[PDB]
Amino acid sequence: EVQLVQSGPDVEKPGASVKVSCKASGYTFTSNYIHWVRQAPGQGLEWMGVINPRGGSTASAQKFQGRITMTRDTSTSTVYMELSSLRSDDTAVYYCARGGRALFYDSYTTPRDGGSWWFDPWGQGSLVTVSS
Amino acid sequence: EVQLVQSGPDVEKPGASVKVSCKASGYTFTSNYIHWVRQAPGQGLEWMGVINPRGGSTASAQKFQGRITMTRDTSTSTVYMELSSLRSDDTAVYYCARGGRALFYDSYTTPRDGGSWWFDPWGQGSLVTVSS
Amino acid sequence: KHPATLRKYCVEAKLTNTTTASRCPTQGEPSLNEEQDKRFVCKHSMVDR
Amino acid sequence: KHPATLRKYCVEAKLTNTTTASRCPTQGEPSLNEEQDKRFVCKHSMVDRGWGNGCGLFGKGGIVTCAMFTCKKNMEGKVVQPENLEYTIVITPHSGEEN
Amino acid sequence: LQMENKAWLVHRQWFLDLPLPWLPGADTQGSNWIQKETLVTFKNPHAKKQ
Amino acid sequence: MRCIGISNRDFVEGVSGGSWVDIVLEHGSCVTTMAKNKPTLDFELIKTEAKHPATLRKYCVEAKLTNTTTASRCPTQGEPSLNEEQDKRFVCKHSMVDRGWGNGCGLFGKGGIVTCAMFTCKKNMEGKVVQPENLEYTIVITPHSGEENAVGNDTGKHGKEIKVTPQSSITEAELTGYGTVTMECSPRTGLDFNEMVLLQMENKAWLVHRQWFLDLPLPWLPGADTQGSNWIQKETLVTFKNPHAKKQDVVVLGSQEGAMHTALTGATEIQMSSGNLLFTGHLKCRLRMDKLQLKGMSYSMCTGKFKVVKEIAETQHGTIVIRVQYEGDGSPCKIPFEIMDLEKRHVLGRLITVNPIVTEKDSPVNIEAEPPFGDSYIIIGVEPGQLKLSWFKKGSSIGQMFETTMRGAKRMAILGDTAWDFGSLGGVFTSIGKALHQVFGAIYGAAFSGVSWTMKILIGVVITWIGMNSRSTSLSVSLVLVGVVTLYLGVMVQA
Amino acid sequence: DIQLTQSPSSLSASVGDRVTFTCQASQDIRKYLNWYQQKPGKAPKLLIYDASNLKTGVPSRFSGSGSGTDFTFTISSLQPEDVATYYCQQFDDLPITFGQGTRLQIK
Amino acid sequence: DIQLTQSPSSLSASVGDRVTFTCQASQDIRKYLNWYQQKPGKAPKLLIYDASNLKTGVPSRFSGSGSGTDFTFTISSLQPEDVATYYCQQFDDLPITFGQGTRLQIK
Amino acid sequence: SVALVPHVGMGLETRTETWMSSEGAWKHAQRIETWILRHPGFTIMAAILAYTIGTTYFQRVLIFILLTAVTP
Amino acid sequence: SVALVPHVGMGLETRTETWMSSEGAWKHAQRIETWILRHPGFTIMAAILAYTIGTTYFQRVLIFILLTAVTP
Amino acid sequence: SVALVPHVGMGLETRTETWMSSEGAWKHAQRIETWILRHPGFTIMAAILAYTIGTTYFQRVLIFILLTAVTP
Ligand SMILES: *[C@@H]1O[C@H](CO)[C@@H](O[C@@H]2O[C@H](CO)[C@@H](O)[C@H](O)[C@H]2NC(C)=O)[C@H](O)[C@H]1NC(C)=O
Ligand SMILES: *[C@@H]1O[C@H](CO)[C@@H](O[C@@H]2O[C@H](CO)[C@@H](O)[C@H](O)[C@H]2NC(C)=O)[C@H](O)[C@H]1NC(C)=O
Ligand SMILES: *[C@@H]1O[C@H](CO)[C@@H](O)[C@H](O)[C@H]1NC(C)=O
Ligand SMILES: *[C@@H]1O[C@H](CO)[C@@H](O)[C@H](O)[C@H]1NC(C)=O
Ligand SMILES: *[C@@H]1O[C@H](CO)[C@@H](O)[C@H](O)[C@H]1NC(C)=O
Repeated sequence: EVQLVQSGPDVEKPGASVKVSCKASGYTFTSNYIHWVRQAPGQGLEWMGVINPRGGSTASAQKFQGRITMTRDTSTSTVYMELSSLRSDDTAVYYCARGGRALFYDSYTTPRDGGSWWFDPWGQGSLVTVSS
Repeated sequence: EVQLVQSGPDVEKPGASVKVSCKASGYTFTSNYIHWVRQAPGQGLEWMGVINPRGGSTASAQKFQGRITMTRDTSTSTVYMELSSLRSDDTAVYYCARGGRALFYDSYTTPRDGGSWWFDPWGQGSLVTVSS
Repeated sequence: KHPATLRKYCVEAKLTNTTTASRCPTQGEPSLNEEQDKRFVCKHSMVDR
Repeated sequence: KHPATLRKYCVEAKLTNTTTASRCPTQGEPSLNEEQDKRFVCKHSMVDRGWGNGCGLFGKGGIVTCAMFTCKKNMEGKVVQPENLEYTIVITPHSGEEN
Repeated sequence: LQMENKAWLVHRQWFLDLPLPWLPGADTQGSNWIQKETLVTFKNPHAKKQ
Repeated sequence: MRCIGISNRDFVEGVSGGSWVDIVLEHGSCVTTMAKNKPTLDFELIKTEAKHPATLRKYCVEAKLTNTTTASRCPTQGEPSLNEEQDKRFVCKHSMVDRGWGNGCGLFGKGGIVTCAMFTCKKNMEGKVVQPENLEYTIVITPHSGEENAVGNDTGKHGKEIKVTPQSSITEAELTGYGTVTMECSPRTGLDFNEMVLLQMENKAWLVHRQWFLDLPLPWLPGADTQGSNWIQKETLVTFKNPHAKKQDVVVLGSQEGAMHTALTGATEIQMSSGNLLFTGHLKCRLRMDKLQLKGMSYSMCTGKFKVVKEIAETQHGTIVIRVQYEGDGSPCKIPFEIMDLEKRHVLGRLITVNPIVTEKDSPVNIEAEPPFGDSYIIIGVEPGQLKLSWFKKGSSIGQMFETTMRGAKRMAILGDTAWDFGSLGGVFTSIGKALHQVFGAIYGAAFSGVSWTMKILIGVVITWIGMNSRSTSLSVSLVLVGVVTLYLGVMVQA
Repeated sequence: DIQLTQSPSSLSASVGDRVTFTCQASQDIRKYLNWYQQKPGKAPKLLIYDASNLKTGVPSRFSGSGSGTDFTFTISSLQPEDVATYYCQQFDDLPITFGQGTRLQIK
Repeated sequence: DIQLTQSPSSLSASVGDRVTFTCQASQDIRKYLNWYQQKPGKAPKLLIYDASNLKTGVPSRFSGSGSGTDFTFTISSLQPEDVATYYCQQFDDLPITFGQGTRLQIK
Repeated sequence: SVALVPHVGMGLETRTETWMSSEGAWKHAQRIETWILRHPGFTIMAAILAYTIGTTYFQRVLIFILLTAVTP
Repeated sequence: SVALVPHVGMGLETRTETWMSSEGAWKHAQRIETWILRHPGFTIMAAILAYTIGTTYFQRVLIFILLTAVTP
Repeated sequence: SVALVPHVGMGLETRTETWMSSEGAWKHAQRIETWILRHPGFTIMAAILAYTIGTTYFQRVLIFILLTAVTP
């Protein structure tokens, strides 16, 4: 069905880097964008960034300047987020969903909306804990 | 005194990458080259590669084509070897000796002879085990 | 007896991971984060949008 | 109202990790593994080399230098379309009303 | 000049001047081929995706 | 030795006049001298140190503003005053805006206005000067003839590190045995200080001449600040916005460090952290050499069975070095070195090691020498003819003369009439050439200077065309002389 | 940026009540707004897209309105499975910003 | 590429004996050879550099000789602290290759 | 500012490269070539003025290259 | 650098003063006058060249003021 | 590519045959003859141009054989 599956929870060291997967099912994998959103437990939600599956452009917010990398595998229909320079503030739950798609590439807002940010297709959640 | 110190033994996953340090003491850190040599337990010695501290050129043998990276920190007088694409054959003891120095760069051979390969200054040894 | 290796030319090559990107009509010239490696080959062009 | 960001120029920059390398007199033009990133800035030059330097053959051998490029505050140049923009005009009449 | 099995003796300026991407002798963990306009070619049809 | 592969190296022949040879040496190159005896010395220049500078000027590069007062009087009665215009630490400007009953005053005019701002300074240019004393040149003079460890390695104690200052004199230096060498420097004819300004930014320094540095914008401040912050400028820095009619405002112009660097292009740079470590610049020695043995004549032609342990090793037009390893029972002797031609012996080379000598036992002694422009047999053994080596210096005679002419053109370039002093023992012709080129380059001194690369080559081609227009055989002292000096100067400058 | 303020921060109500939420934007976001529920430590669900539209599969007790900067979310009859943290979210101009959150407690 | 054969692979001798090792190279390595001991699982030590020279701090019972391709390492009097794995090593042409090894056993 | 008077023909040279190492010369030439390439109409106007005043060919070429170089 | 190409005749004007408010023009004129005052020999050389090539008076004055303005 | 610059008159010869052993020369001649045989109209055009420009007979023959050989 309309479904995404994430990876299991991970614990990493401060200053390391972590990689979270996001596998898709139920549709044509290049018909939607993938977007990554964090949530600290003592906080609400917070947007991390954006990847397009078709082609592979990315972007991210200013709070993650140079700390985040997004790749994919079109054959497995999977999106990889890699967060670098981990500190204790990065301990959070991570999320990834689907945007309605300006056909070619990312970040559009004028085609009538994205349509969710991010709770229709999204998955089950990846807890990431930065500790010693 | 005339001394090198390596890092502790490590165990990593297949396909991962490992980083081994080599810290110097007792001399002027840009007066010798640093060279990395492996030894499988059921085998003799085997040369991995070469870094220069002054400047930072590297090279390596054909058996490690594109799998090995060498950096340094001049302030801490330390040399880092990073072996990528780990497999079960990489489980070995690692060594970092020094060479007499063609002043500027590389693994020259005509200036007399390096003079050891590698057991005068070398250190205490880094065991690296690739396992699941 | 003793040669010294000066050069490597590649004769056959293969490609992978094949990323592409386009910004917008005349705002933005496109960027891509995997243009940072010189191991990737990259080219700008102009298409239509 | 709605601009779109087209360009970043760096104004102040700093350098780190400062690697460099030289081949030999006319065998080899030098390579360095951290030339792989375009984040590093790199340049070839030719200096001189001899046995004093240690190598041999006494030539004017090539050399490289490399540096990691980190950026300070920037120019954040933006463009606007000929929509998403409003002019505000106050039209006011005469005839009295002090203040 | 060594290919897969054979070798040839060619003079230096020609061999430097030749296309088919450059790479210097200190590769090992490099793959830093500073060329590739002579090799891999990019199709662009009439308007769309290249 | 300490001088191989450091190319642009200054060979010097001749000692005549008794012993005095005039040498001009600089930080970049080094000088190798020769004579019929008195073995070959190597003159490498290393660091200059100007010990006691004195601070003449502070330029502010980044500034900030505070307390931002401003005032306006009325339409044409009153021009405005403000009590914090009293300090020169505040920057102030009058302007005229407009005023009316909307503004409140009356009479509906274009009334004057002032604005004021306190001026605080960030990191500065700390420009200093030095007198033509309190400065020393350090010269390493090193001899040839053996001693392995490296025909390079200027680091190391084989050549003595002799200092010289203009408060000093004939510069007596001692070496191992033979090397009592007297050097008479003339440091006052060097860079010509009291026209120099060392200029220190946050980490770096530059050497720029004085009139330019005084003439530069980016506010003035004299050396006696410490309290003051009395910057008598600021029309070049902080700029005042005035929109169409109303209130004017203050604007910091920002750091001009990049614009500063773009200004001091074309100027030599210098590390200055530990007092001073001054670099590139030249000086002029006169060299007296009596006081010199050949490290013993006092020996024998050796027995035989030498051994090479090093390659052929050609450096830089002819200078080729060979490192031999004596084997045998030498009790240190000489080395029977020769550069011969083929059979029916026509021995023609030169040895620049003169009287090379083996040390105590096995130690790889090394020898440099110059073959002719072609085939040559370099031979070192004697009784069973022990060892020949073939060598082919590619070269030419005409190409060597043309390259020497290019060296002489580069000496007619960058180094001035000191390069007329760069030879020796000239008597009439060299002295009259130095005086003639002195007055000639004085006429082409300031005196058509201050121009860049492009404009120099353009003024060269226009003056060579107006010389080519050929009136009354003024075309020579016009066209050919001026075109040669302008083109061969313009394509060589801005290095 | 576009600061998005969500009000109030927490509420308690009984079953069957009508509850309204208000989100205010510092800029004009004319229709680009979304409303979400989040059950704590669970997989959450969209409620309202375009600030006026139901998602198919969402029951009809939810609604939203508002145009300029002030937006009102409304549950007609509060039900015991609707205890969640509720978020409003801008879509415009893309430093994409969420609301702070609104927790519910059943009386 | 340049191979290096070490012979023999293992030896046993009594205390005080004279033992010799032979290493053969496929190329000319004219003086570039080194001899090392290795105590098992320990920090090992250089014995001979340039195939003829002792290191200062090494006792005088060790020696080496040979020029062209065949090289001979020699312990004059075997001592019980000299049980180790002994290696010969080329330095020339730089795909730097070790010998296979030579283990010792005390009788 | 100190954008100009870029310490060029002052003298004071040495054997070694000074600050920008033959990059300022190519900087100057490339920026004036770029400015000619962006504004062709002024180049055409300068060519017309060179053809009108002067009228001996060398004078024409001289004042044309000067009016290309008169830009600040 | 961005020391030059100082965005001058691009267009885009308005009723209001733009950035330096008629200070850049006097900046340009005063620095070229200062550079003429420091280096009189090049001015004399330019005057001699103006008297030699051209030789109609207007052409002389034109190329003289140009060779005063050719400095970077 | 390396389709051309086929290392021909570089020097470096010896007594023995080098790589293609007098097959590359006949390769070159036969392919240009084949290309002339396939495209006669360009040959006629080259002949007309040879008859028009030049007009001394040797010059005609020279530029005709050249315009047959100008093909890449
Ligand atoms: C410009 O208009 C404002 C708004 O009307 C004026 O402020 C008013 O001044 C009158 C004077 O008696 C007061 O009664 C009002 O209460 C003021 N309005 C306020 C405070 O909102 C202002 O005075 C006018 N400007 C001038 C120079 O008169
Ligand atoms: C440059 O000179 C120095 C000083 O002579 C050389 O350092 C010496 O090297 C020998 C080699 O065996 C040592 O015995 C000395 O103890 C060293 N002197 C010291 C450490 O003060 C240096 O080797 C020379 N450079 C080269 C490339 O040979
Ligand atoms: C390229 O793609 C493969 C699978 O499609 C993936 O394993 C690999 O990591 C990708 N390369 C990079 C640099 O991400
Ligand atoms: C650069 O140097 C710092 C130490 O100053 C080190 O921590 C860092 O890893 C280095 N980075 C690279 C890319 O070498
Ligand atoms: C100016 O501002 C400073 C703040 O650092 C403070 O001393 C005071 O507010 C002002 N000083 C004056 C007006 O003298």
